[PDB]
Amino acid sequence: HTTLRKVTANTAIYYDPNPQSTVVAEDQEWVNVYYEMPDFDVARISPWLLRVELDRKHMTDRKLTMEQIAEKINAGFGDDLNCIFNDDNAEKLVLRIRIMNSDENKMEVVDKMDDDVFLRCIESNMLTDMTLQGIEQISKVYMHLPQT
Amino acid sequence: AKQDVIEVIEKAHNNELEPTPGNTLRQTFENQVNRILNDARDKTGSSAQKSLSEYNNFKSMVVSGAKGSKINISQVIAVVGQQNVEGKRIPFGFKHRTLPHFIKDDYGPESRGFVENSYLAGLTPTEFFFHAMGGREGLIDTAVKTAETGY
Amino acid sequence: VGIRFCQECNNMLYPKEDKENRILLYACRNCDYQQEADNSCIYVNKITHEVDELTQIIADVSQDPTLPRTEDHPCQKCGHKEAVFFQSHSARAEDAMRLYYVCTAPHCGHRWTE
Amino acid sequence: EITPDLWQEACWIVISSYFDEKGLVRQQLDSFDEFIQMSVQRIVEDAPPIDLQPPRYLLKFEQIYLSKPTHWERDGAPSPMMPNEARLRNLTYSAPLYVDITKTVIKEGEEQLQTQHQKTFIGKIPIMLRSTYCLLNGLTDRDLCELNECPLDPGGYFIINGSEKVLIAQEKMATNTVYVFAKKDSKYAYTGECRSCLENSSRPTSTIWVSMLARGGQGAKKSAIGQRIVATLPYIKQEVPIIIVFRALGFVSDRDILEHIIYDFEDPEMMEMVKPSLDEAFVIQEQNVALNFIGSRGAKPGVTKEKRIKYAKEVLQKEMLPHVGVSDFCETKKAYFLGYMVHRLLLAALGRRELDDRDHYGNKRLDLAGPLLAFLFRGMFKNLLKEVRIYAQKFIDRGKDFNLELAIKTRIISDGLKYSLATGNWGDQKKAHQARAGVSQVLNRLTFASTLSHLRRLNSPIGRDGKLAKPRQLHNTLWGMVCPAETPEGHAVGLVKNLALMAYISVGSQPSPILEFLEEWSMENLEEISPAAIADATKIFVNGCWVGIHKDPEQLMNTLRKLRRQMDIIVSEVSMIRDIREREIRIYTDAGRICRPLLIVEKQKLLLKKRHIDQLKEREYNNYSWQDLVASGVVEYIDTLEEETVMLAMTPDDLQEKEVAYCSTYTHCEIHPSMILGVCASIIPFPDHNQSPRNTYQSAMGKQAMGVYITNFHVRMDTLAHVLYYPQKPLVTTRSMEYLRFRELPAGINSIVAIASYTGYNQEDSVIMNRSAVDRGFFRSVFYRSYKEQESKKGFDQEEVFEKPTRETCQGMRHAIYDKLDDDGLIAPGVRVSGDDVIIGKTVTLPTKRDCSTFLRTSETGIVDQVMVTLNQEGYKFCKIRVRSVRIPQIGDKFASRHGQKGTCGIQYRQEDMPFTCEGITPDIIINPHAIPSRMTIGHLIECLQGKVSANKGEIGDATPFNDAVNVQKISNLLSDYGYHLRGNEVLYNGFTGRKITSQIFIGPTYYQRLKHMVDDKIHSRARGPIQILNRQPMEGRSRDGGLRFGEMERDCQIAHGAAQFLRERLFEASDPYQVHVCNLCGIMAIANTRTHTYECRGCRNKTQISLVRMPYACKLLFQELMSMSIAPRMMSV
Amino acid sequence: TMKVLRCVCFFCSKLLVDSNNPKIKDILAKSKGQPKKRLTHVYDLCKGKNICEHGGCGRYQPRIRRSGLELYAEWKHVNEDSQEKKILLSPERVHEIFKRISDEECFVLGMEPRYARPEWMIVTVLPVPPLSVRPAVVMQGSARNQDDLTHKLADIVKINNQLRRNEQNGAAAHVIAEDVKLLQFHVATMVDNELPGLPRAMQKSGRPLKSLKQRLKGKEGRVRGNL
DNA sequence: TGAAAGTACTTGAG
RNA sequence: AAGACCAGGC
DNA sequence: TCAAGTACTTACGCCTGGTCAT
Ligand SMILES: [Zn+2]
Ligand SMILES: [Zn+2]
Ligand SMILES: [Zn+2]
Ligand SMILES: [Zn+2]
Repeated sequence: HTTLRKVTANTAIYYDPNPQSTVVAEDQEWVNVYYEMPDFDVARISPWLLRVELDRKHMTDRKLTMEQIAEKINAGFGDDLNCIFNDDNAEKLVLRIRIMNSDENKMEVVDKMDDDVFLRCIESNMLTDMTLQGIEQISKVYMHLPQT
Repeated sequence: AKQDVIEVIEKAHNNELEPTPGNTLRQTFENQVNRILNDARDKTGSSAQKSLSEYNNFKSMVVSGAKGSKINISQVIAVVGQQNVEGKRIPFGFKHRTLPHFIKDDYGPESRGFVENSYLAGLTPTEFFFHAMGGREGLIDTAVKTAETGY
Repeated sequence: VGIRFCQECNNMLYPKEDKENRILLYACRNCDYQQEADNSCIYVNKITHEVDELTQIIADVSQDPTLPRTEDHPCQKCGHKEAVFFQSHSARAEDAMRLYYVCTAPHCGHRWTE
Repeated sequence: EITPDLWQEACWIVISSYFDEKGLVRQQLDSFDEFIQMSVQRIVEDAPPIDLQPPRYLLKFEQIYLSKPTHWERDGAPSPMMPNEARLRNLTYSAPLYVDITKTVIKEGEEQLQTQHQKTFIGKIPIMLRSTYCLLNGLTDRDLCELNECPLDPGGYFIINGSEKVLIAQEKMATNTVYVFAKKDSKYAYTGECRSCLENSSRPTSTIWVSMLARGGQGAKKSAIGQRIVATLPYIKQEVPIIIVFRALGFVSDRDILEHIIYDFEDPEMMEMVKPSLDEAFVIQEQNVALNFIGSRGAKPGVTKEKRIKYAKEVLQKEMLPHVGVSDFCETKKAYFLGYMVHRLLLAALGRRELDDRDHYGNKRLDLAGPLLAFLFRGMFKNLLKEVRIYAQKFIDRGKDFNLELAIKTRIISDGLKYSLATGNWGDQKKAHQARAGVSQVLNRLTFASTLSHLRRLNSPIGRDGKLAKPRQLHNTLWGMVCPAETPEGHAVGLVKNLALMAYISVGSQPSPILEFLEEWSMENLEEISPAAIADATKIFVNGCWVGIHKDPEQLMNTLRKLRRQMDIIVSEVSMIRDIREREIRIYTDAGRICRPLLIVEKQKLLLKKRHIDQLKEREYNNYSWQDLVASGVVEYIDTLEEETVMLAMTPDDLQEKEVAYCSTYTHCEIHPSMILGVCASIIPFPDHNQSPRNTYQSAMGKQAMGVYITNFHVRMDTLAHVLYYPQKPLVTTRSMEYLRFRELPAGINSIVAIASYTGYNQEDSVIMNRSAVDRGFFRSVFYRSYKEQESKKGFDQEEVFEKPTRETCQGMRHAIYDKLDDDGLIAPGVRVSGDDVIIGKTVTLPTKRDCSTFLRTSETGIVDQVMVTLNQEGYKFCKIRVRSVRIPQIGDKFASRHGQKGTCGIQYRQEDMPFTCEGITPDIIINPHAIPSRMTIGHLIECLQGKVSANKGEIGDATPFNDAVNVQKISNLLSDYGYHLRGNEVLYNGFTGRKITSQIFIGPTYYQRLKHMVDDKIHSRARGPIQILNRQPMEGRSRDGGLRFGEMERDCQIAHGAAQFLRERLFEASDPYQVHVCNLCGIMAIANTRTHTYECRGCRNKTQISLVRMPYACKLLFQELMSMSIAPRMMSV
Repeated sequence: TMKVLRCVCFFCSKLLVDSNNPKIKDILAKSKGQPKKRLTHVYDLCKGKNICEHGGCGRYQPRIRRSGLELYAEWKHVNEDSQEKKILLSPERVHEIFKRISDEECFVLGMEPRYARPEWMIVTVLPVPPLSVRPAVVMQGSARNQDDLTHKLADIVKINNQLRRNEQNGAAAHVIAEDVKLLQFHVATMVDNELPGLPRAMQKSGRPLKSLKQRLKGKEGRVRGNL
């Protein structure tokens, strides 16, 4: 069993009203390549950035690709969660998650779930139950050539 | 054996100890140290056993099967060996030290319960206390096994 | 990453969103105080928790007689021969048996790992 | 001025000085003296004055007075009571307690009349023997022998109704100290606790828990690495969030709470961990609403808001961490300490501080005689005041007057102390189940070593049936504090522990001078402290109470150590611990801390110089003692948690010298490493050459060895007393046996022992004894049995009289012979008495006479040694008859060396039959060589070799454990100088044939012990004797002529044999056989009149169809009990 | 008693699910010779009902709750009328309920009427063990000692006589309830002195009484230590 | 100071 | 008269 | 239907003896 936590180095929730601003200067080079083609861009996207950095060793030891993590996140959280991955070649692996609104217009006011705490709840849920690989209840698998 | 343990400790202190898969760094360090100490005690036991004449009475009662084993001969003559509590070396009961007589973070054989002396030679005070700690576990197991096995 | 307190009632500030100017704000939930964020980062979680333990080491540990000391590793700052070394002495240290060295002699208090 | 290579003499000189100044029971003596001199007065004063009301009556207790133990003979005549008189007459060696009482009245006439009641008797406190208030204090050996008291008797026990009771030290977790643990399956990830007691002045303990709620979601807030700290205050139903507790203390803003919790705001991880706790308590933002929230979850919610607020405020002020404070403005101090607890919890959760372990003896305290008696006396004095108040309230409603002398019932204190010391149930008699049992054991007088072990013994209050192996393990912190070898093998392994020889237990001190010095030495009180200046500073704890912070900890510790070394302001009991990593200085003055003396190493040199040794060598007529050594700053008492911060040298001349460097910062040195052993483990020669279980077995066996247990055994009327004919001091001895008084009172004989296989009768663990040696007195012993009997007047005309019954004057009578009794019905000494003979003739007047005489225990066959006649407490006739029996060692008696080699006597051969050397030497004992190899008692072999060397040389061999100067090769070379083979082997000749034995035999004088366990005391045979009244099955016990139990395992074994008939015999025929008549219609038993043959079943009107059924009587009893529970176990024969 | 109460209509002795119903027929076919499994299956069926109708009557059933030795009935969703949704369900009420359960209906519950009827599980006539079960101890012949069972029986007789005298005289209708509670405690503590949450019977000197259950329960008991 | 493991009941949650 | 506790044995 | 609570139980074999208070 490999959750997202097993392969994440650090996870930070930023505030980016404009993706082209890219408060992290290291992410500006590649984030502009994804907003040329708009997922929903212009439609109001949550200005909150769930930025997760993936450990290189813990991810190469499992032959995990950031595309696989993106697919898992999409499957587990529906289309209302944009996900972008930097690159395999990049010295540090970066995953950026937003909370794209439905944007259907008009259509429970108390049921708001503020995006700042919603991102934190989503991050906790991802780090606890992402099940990127393996079978639940299988904590650790040992591999050896028997002598007996 | 003590020099080998010192070399392993130096490798661990210099981050040169590569962790064996399925084990942590502390776990692989303890595995290496226990391997060295067990190999040392086996070698010393073999040396002590080969030195016994045909008139030796320990060997007489061992080869007959009446009482005793080769490990008893090794501990009497060569080396008592490592003393373990709960299957591990003697724990750091004090802050990062087994006894007040040792410096902190002392993972050498002497501090963690390896009795270099034999029963004929006699144990040092630290070895005496560590041997008492080791035999206490056997006494507890003896006193506690009876009820569960009877149930 | 840090926590900012109110300048009116000294209560904890919570981040809030400015719909008009699109700027992060820290707004008190006990009164009407607001302020502009400078760091722009709200939450930081380090799963690998790779933190330099030298920040959590006190220079006074050089006064402990129960810790070992060697002259083989001199201090980087003052070049003092004596130095006291110790392991992590910390839980959740991942897998590390490395040594942390603290310089002896008063008022230097240099801490380094090698 | 140093002691190089002369260290062996010097260390044992300082140890001899220590044991001359202190002794072995000094812990108990000091604890009891502190209880009497300080604790009783403090308990009496701390009791609130009796306020009653209209006139008002006030009662105040000023000062308590103790006297010597005196006996009020019947009439009342006061008289000094000696301990031997207490033992003989079954008296309680106790001293009356008088307290001055002031009674004031208020008549509303502007004049209050106060009456002072000087020396008002309130009860008798049992006095520990040889204590300050005992009559044996300060008496010389001649004075002690004049009172028939053994000079070697250490004292330290109480005499309750003649029986000698010893209070065992009860372990407890150290109070006022914050402990953080992590339970496995609990709802709390980490739990911090602090058992707080207010300077032991009042209230037992109030425990506060600060715990962090696991890891799963707390509904809507926890989305991080593990959070939601909660608190469990006493007298509150359920959990209260910690921020609400802080707001109930007057701190409303989050910054104040965090400053009291987090000391450096530059640390983001801790603030992140504490944030959701703030989030949970976001709704509560005022002090009063927090108080209301706390009060609403109390024992019973208040009707209105204000009473709830007052109740919560009272709970927080009094019952929440009372050791921090209990009065008014202590809210700031309580907030600081609660924040410290939360800080510790966060550090444990963050992984920055390791979790505390319960087995660390620095985290443990030992409740000696003093604290235990204080705990009992506090409750007893409270009950006495309650009864005085009840009496006064009853007598004041009339308004006539009030009397204090009749209002005080001294019986309450006297009987409470006497009962709790007698039965051992520590608590009220009505609450015996809630009372801890096992305290105050009966003092073991089997051997002097046994008495010393019982007087130096510790107890873990945890349950013996518990299978948890960790508390039973030998913790590293027990070094020099608790003997690693002496542990009760069995259900108390690791739990009952014994003190090391040098171990001392702190008696307690008031931390007023320490606090005054801390204020006078700058420091900074918590009230005057700005929280911004607390991260860099070091917290100063005194008895757990955080008193302030100090910015220069090195200088403070140096000054405190200097003061304790000079004994100026800090007494030697006080422990001072500096946690450098955690920036904490902990100072402890409380009682119960276990400490041992250690030499002080400054630079790399001992402070113990040659001049100290020279002065100690002349200890007599010099007034130079151990106290002078301590007052000179050479030795220091260090307890376990201070021993954490010490750097110890095992030996000076080996570890402080310059070599390949391991440690150069040694701060202390061991006086001698052999001091880690207790009383019973210090009689082992060469214990470091034995397997540790064998050392434990010998430690257990030494208390069972027989010698001269006490010198005044002639005056003692003790049941089950064993004395040895010819005790000998060991030829191979330890340097500690001098301080154990083992040479004076030894239990064993140096026996020529051959480790050989002679005729097969020493196989397994058995031994072969020399019959001729046994004839010459070898290991002969005497058994003393004392019989107590008492005349009494119970009925209106019923009475007991000691008299010799005639053939027909007594209704009951036995076939025994009463001709040995005298005119008083007591057999005179010198009369040989066999089994069934009458010891004391007593008659009971039946409302003519009924025989209540006492007979010998079966098959004793002894001779009456001494008969004592006296008057007991009630003044009735009281008799103690001691019967002596000489017990020659048979082939069933148990013998053991000092190495765990126990065994019975397989057979006895005479001198001609025993194997003999060329010099005619025949071994007194022959033990099998097979007992050695697996059990690995090499110390036994080395003891034999050294004893052979010493007997031929004329010295006494030195077998101190870690000598480095006594090797086996040196002993062999010494033996070779006396015409013997160096390894101890000697050529033996077969006794029967005169032929040489092909293998040469290892022969030498080895010290052996005769154990209490003898075959005659253990041999039993049953053939259809007494049966139980209820079960109608054979009685239980060898003494009651009982039958052996054929238990469930035996039944299973016979089932496996398929022996149905033998199983039926054992479980039906051999035990109770019975017949019942059951109805045939119903299965219920029927009325059966066998003589009239009228069988009737009430319920069926069945007189014809009734069957006879053979069943065990226990089965009929079971069926009748089931019918008593409305179950119908209908036995159907159809 | 509680389980049987949950399987029957209060104040209308009738199985909540009828025997003619196919489910009860299946339970009887599967549970021939296994009365305990029959009762547990019927209890599982009847715990999910809240009205006595297939059969007869029809009235909302209570929720039986135990508090120590007392039973309380919670009549949630009652019509109106008498209401009183918190009664103290007395042993007398349960006895009258069980006396009217027919032999067939109690047989479906697994209680064979000729061996055990539900109302017999309520103590109306208390058995008194013979003198053999509770022997008297002779102390020199001057005084006679008694067993713990004899002392508990003395307490039961005292409280029973007090209750009977108050019933004859009339009393105050709440001292009657106190006497009933005390008699229930004594009777239940004679049988078992190890019930959680209840005070233990102490004859004197603060020693708990050894009940019949304690006589029979563990090792050193009757079956383990005497048979 | 410090048991753990199973289960039957009981309760909201579907 | 048989319970509680304690100590012990193997 | 479920599943997560919470109450509630249950582990020593034989043997010895002593003492204590009912
Ligand atoms: Zn504010
Ligand atoms: Zn430096
Ligand atoms: Zn019948
Ligand atoms: Zn109905």
